Amino acid sequence: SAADIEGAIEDYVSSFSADTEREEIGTVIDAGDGIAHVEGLPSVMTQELLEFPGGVLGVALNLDEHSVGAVILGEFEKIEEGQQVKRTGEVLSVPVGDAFLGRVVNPLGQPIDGQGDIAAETRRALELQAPSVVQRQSVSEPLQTGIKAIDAMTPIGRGQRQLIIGDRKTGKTAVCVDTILNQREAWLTGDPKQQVRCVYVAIGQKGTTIASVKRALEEGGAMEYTTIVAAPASDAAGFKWLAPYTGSAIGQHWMYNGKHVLIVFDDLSKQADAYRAISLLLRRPPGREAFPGDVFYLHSRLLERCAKLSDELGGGSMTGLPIIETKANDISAFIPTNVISITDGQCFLESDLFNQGVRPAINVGVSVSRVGGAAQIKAMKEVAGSLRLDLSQYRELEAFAAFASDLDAASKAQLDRGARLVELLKQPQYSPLAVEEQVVAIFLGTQGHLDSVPVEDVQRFESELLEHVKASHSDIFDGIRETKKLSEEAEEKLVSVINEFKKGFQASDGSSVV
Amino acid sequence: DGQCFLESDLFNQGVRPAINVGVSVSRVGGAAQIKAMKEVAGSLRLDLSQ
Amino acid sequence: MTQELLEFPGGVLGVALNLDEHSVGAVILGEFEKIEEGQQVKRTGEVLSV
Amino acid sequence: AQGAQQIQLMRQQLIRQLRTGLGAEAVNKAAEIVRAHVADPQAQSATVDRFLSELEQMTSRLRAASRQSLAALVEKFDSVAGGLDADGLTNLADELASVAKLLLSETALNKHLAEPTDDSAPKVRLLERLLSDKVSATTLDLLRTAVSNRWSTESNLIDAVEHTARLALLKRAEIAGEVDEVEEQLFRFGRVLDAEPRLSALLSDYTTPAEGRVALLDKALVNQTAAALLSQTVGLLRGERADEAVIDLAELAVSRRGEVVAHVSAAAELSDAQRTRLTEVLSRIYGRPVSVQLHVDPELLGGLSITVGDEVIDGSIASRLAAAQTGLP
Amino acid sequence: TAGRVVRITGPVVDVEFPRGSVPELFNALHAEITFGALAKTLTLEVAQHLGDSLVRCISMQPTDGLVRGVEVTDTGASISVPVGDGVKGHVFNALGDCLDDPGYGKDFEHWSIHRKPPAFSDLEPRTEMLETGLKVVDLLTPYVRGGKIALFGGAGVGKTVLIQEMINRIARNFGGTSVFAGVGERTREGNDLWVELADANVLKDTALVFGQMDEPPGTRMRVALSALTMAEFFRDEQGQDVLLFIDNIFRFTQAGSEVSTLLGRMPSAVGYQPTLADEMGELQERITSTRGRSITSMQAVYVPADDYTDPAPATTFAHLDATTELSRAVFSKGIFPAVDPLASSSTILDPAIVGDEHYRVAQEVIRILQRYKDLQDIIAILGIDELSEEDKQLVNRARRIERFLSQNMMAAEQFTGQPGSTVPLKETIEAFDKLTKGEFDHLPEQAFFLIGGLDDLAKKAESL
Amino acid sequence: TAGRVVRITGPVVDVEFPRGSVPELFNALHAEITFGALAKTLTLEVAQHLGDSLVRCISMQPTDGLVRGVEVTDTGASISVPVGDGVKGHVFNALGDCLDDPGYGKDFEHWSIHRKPPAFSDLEPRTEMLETGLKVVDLLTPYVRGGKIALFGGAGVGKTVLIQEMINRIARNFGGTSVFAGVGERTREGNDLWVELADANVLKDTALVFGQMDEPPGTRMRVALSALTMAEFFRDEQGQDVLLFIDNIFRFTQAGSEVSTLLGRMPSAVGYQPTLADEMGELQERITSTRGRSITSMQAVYVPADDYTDPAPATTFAHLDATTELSRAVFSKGIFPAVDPLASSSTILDPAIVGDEHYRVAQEVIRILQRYKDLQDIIAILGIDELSEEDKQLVNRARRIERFLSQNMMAAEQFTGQPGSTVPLKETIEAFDKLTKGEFDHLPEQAFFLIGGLDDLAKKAESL
Amino acid sequence: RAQASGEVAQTLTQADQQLSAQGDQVRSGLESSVDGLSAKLASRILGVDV
Ligand SMILES: Nc1ncnc2c1ncn2[C@@H]1O[C@H](COP(=O)(O)OP(=O)(O)OP(=O)(O)O)[C@@H](O)[C@H]1O
Ligand SMILES: [Mg+2]
Repeated sequence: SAADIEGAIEDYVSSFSADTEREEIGTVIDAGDGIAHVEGLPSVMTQELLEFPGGVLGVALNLDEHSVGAVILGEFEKIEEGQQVKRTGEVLSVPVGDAFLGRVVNPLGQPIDGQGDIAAETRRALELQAPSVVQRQSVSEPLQTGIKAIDAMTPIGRGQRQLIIGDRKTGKTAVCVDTILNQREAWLTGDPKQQVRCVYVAIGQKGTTIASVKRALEEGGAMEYTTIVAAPASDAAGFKWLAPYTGSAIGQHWMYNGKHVLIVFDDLSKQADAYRAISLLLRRPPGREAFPGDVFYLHSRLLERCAKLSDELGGGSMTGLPIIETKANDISAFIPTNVISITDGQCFLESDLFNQGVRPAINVGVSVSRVGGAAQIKAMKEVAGSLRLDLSQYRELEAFAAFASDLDAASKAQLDRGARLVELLKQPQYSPLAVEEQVVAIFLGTQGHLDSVPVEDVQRFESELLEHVKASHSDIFDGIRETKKLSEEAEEKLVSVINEFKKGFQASDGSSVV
Repeated sequence: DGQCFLESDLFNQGVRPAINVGVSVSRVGGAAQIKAMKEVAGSLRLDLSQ
Repeated sequence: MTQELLEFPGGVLGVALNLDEHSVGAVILGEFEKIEEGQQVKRTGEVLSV
Repeated sequence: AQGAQQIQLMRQQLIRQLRTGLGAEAVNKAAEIVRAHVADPQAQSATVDRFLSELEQMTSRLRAASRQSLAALVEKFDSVAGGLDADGLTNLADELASVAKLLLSETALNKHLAEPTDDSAPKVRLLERLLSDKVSATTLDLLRTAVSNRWSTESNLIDAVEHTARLALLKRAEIAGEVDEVEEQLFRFGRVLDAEPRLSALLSDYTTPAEGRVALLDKALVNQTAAALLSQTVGLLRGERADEAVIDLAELAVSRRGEVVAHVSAAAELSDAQRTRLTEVLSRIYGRPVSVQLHVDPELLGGLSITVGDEVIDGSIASRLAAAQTGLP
Repeated sequence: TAGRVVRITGPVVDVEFPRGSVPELFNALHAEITFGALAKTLTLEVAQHLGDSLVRCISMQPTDGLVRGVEVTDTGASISVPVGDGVKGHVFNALGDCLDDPGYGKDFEHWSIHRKPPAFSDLEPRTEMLETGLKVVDLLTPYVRGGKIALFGGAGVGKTVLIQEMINRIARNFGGTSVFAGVGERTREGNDLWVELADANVLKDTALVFGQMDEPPGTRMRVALSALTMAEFFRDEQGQDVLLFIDNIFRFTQAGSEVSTLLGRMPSAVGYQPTLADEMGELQERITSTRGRSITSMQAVYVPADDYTDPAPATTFAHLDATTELSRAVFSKGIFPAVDPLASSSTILDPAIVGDEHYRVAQEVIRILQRYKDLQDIIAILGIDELSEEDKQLVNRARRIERFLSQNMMAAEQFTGQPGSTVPLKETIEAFDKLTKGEFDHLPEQAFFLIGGLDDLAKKAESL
Repeated sequence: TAGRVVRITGPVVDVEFPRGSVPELFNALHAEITFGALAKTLTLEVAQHLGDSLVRCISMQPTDGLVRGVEVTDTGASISVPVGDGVKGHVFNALGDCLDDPGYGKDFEHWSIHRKPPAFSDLEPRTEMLETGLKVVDLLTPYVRGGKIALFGGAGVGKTVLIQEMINRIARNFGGTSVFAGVGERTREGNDLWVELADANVLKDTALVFGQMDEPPGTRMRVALSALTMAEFFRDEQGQDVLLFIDNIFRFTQAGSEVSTLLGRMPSAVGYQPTLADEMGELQERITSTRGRSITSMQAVYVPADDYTDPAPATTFAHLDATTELSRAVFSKGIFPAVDPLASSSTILDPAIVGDEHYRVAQEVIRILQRYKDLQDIIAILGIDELSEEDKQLVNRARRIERFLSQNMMAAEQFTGQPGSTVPLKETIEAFDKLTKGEFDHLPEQAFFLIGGLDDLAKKAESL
Repeated sequence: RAQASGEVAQTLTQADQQLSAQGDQVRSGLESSVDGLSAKLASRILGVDV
């Protein structure tokens, strides 16, 4: 250990050299609440990283006739009037590379997990332009979330932008963490075409919450391929403002190299809440809900960097899963209204469904994916196309639950079916299903094998069936996986094994089945 | 330290002084009463709110 | 005069609302697109009238 | 496996903070070694020579309208000065300062006088009535242009009159052949009043009566040009810091000559050869004649530092120590 | 001679100019961004004169990397789009620069997007009806030649297919042209549209202008005027009838409000710009018929909070003359083009403009479909047998009516292979008059799906 | 050398300093007031640098009597308060001066109020449950030992009695050290707490810092940090486990909102400072617990206008692991402690931690009460007999669950006369498991109201 | 899981002891290395031989 300890310092000494190069200077005139006004710096450029002598950084977000308004990224206390401010020749830029996999980094690509320094592969500006209409491709291949309620009713294709919009403590973080955990079965196969990479941008989380998510990912092995960009609430407004662009840069580097990426913004509401602070402090003119005018351009220029690239650009993709925290379920507020119009789809989580026992609590019928069936494998299209119709018929008939005996038989059957499909879409956290398994799960429902199982047992029946089929009849899952289609022969054998199992299954009332 | 919320809809329907027993409260409570009233009225507000 | 009708070189008319100590804030009638800095503005001598 | 990676990363953190503390001790011992080396005058001479040779190898506040009007007013002052004389310039500066005081006090007059118009003739007449008997006619001829032109704010008219009086006094200094002495004394007083924050802050008396500040200057602080300039400036200071005002006086003096002032920092005063070499090198770098205001200080031991305009070229034991100390792993 | 940037606050940029060179407002100015990673020729649109030779401008592209004092050159004219027959088949940004082939179109004649609407004396004094030939459109919601049609679409309800259909309609029946103003377009669905229209081979008859969400609100605002200026060239000079699609107009209002806030103007009511109605009119009052040729428009219109009283949708609905609404509840039946006959409406369906027979037939169709839309509750909860003989005698006609509103249309020609039918107006009226009176009860429902008129109804029924 | 006051406006003061002597941000400045009974040394905290060597400061003490031009001396350091074992058993103000015994703390080690929160490397997620003995808390919103607990609630809904009861339950048996921050809290309840802790002798292990609402915004802001720095000393420098109570944390932000407009910050939404989230995070992140040394935070959060959408509560929600959530609706029904069981939440309530036996019952209770709130609108107008037999049975169970969640708290003796009760966790789970499955539908609805457990439930049912 | 957790805790304690001993031993030599590193850095910081 001593040898390398001494050798590193020896090489550092050897590589040291003069900083004689002339540079421009400014001086702080005002400082307060995270903003510093710097006079001078005539050649400064917008978004340029300024450096203050205590080792502090600024963004130079506002230029006036005689002053530069710089948001301070950290340790604001150390700034004072009269401090010599130097300008770097560089716009906001962050390192990128595969070394970030498994690391927690601040919005400047510096490690905050307390592990070693990250081996930077390249550096990218935080504000490069998005892939244009001509560079992109149709979103034709799925981003399996492992959530039955999503992959079957509001599917996500890699290259899509799907909003997890909901109240607090309604399962948003849970859903996106399950999305990240599900990708391991793809990662373990070293095929970059299957292999998804992930970036969990934590904006305004408390440190222990980011640590809980990190522990939930480690418990699932996701840290082999997941990065966290952490702007904890402890850190300045600027860090909360730049965390999503740092994550987007880390993901864009992988995307343009031809990898597939999954970006979770948690939460963009606090991204907007931080840009509002920065803007109001800079005395920019306010608008609705006190946000600045460009608060849409804030999020669009972020989410629109998610794309699926053409074959000419390696075919990569970056899949955005932005989360937003609505207040009293007002999806009509400003920032929700913006992101609902920027994103391709919306997985509306609602607290009532959450308390009614419907978890992951996606309010189907209101949730949508404008991409549609293109984000599904043929087997899932075939099996789940009827699911939305059946659940809408149930959403109508549910008012007649009190009168199930008077209801007409043809729709009595639909009510009994809908209740079991609802139970079928229930799913516990951190237990994402592979597509091969949830194809069969939805097949149990839409093809009517659950119709004789008592409602209260559905969740267990499925959980037992998939455990039997997974262990004893793997050829079914192998077929669905390797051919992406539920062939007729595998359907018939699946029905045969479903009835094989259903004779042994026992329900709460001890009754038999079929 | 407490509220005597006089509802107009109680005042009109004959309940005068019109204290809305449910929202009204005195957080010092029994310490602001003589022992006799603490005996006889120890839980009157909760009984009337229920 | 206040509420005087001022003519701007593009044939445009405006109403002199806010007579400041040294300036005259006017509401432009018609194509304000044709109005710009440095343009000579002159009096019609007529209060806002048709 | 989590435990295995955990122990490996604990080892890595151990060696990392080992390297960090070792580098810190190394840079601190190097700091002590170089701070001992810097004691010799020959070593300082070598450092300044190395930096100078390396370098050898290598109105604004005002807006557009006021900017143009001030340029034109100076263009007419050029014509006035072409016929002026020292004795006349002495009175010109004082009368311009007097009218500056008038406009600074009778604000109601000033707001009308600064009115932006092309047909400024009435304003001129307002001046002609008010001043024609109070001050000499040449001052009126120049204030005619000062008033006729356009100003972005009522403050810039006073600013332009003060600037014109300052230019007239500086022109008296230049014709008398004191161009160098006046600049030297202006920088002397600049550094003095920047180092004496009690009397200098007391000089920014625009809340107090000005004649007190004038008499304070006369008592405390010399070529009559610099004294007149300082007294005029403190009389027309208008809330600006006295030190930053006198340094702006010196900047304007050297820029009127055509040069620009480059502030220099070093451990000790170098010989004339170093001064001339540095001036020629800076002129080569920035393409202008230059003057060096050497603000020597021991804290910035070693090397040589220069700042001109809003740019720096800095070499010193302290700055390079900061560079070495911040690079540790 | 040229100006200098002196202040930058996001998309807003202040440019100082010499005394005599100040540009008139709504002029386009060019500026440099030289930092390599972000190098650009930044475009600025003059919004205000701040006084003292200083102009407040709103940037068309991200200002990141701008420098104070950088040179700004006045072009002497507003944002100007290339116009001609050459813009058909290509996709443009709001500034008139081609995406598919950079530098294309720069040789064409350029028209300033800021131009006044037709003079009062040039307008048409009466509302002519657009014989597009779609049964449901022609009967229930007759479009207006020179009017505007709200298009309440959705996910997977055939909006893009109806767009392709109307493009083919105008391009083949009227010999016209189409311009697609994508205001605030999602880049993904914009590329989807590009490749779908290229596959349908209708792109050759369409000019697309995409103000992408990537961009500051300046271009998301001005792109509607860009496309409308291409349409105004096709109307005024080449004498064609045009169909201007706008998706989405509410995002034009939104971008206008964002620009208003950026420039520092006090917000109005709910938070829109004070000039809301003035610029919405500047856009809408310009889509009209002149000298026998017209620009019709289909405007996809968001409605925030589903509140039809919010200033933005209220101001939008003050102009547009018809409302087509697509429903999943109808698409899922196989009833293409899926226009909901009951939610949809038109201001021309009055016996003064359309003939009295047309009005009567449409009102009877609406009555029957209203009865059926009320009875579907019984149909689902109690079954058809719960209905009386007269209610079943009605439902039997209603099913076939709603089927007959479907049409084999030129957009389906891409997939079914069968050619798209154009149904004359008189034949549509004389078909639904007989169908409502029950003259075709004996035919099965399958006979009415996706059939182009009454003679085609017979051709299908007699062979089935 | 020293400075001088230039401008005074409310509690905010502006102070000019020589060029090089300007104090750093958050330094403590001292200035004398020399009038009569108001004569005092005045502490100001440097909030901003305004340029021209001016600095804007917030007065920790009322500015009445302050004079322009008076001398101001910088401490050279921030506000510092005593830390050590000796501060236990004593009462302090935000400035660190003892209210009980003036001059007591002036020989202690003094720690700056301001310090950075621990690094993300020092943080681990806590999962140990804290048993309080309150049915609603232990079942539906269980607390975390070492976590950040909170008691949200509008005005008057009982936050103070609940927080004092949690003190009586935790700090009594807790073996470590306790700190109580009174932030903008009533002085009367602070004295009731002081004398109650003195009577229970818990005071020997409790350090109290009071910045009551009679105090100006500066001290209402910095009192939370002054208590938190004592908590952080007990955490970091001694390792002895800590409890940190805070009533009311909202006031910390509120005080800032009072000074923001004087500090020249433009106001945001409904009227908070723009720094809201930054200040609240800089405070809350410090309250966290590093590995191997715990702080069990218990902070009551005021909810303006009962609107849980107000930016302050909405931002506070993020920093908490368990959120008991009081509401005026539950309070009006006499269901004191008035916890809304559906709003309240906890991160620990997972079967992996609390056990399936607990999770099942909690989720069943939440499901029943959610269905009850969904059905109340029907019940109020249509009636109970109009429901299904199953919905009606669920309603009769929900009405009883509501009232069994109520509990006779010890601190609520003065509210109820009767003594308080502690219900073990096992008995809570058993009781609510019986309730949800109907094993008590035969008891009168009133028997569950304000009763501590199953034995007391039986005794009260047999008393009716 | 509990058995492996015990193994991990044992690994952590072994790390603590091993790294304490290694830190002392390596700092013993680092004290010497520091003199030469500082001597060379004195030349690099000065930009000339010292
Ligand atoms: N699919 C699920 N099944 C069962 N429980 C769930 C599920 N999803 C979430 N939960 C429960 O909800 C809580 C977590 O909610 P979550 O953290 O997703 O909310 P959130 O959107 O992150 O809110 P915030 O971001 O404000 O913390 C936990 O108690 C967890 O057990
Ligand atoms: Mg979350």
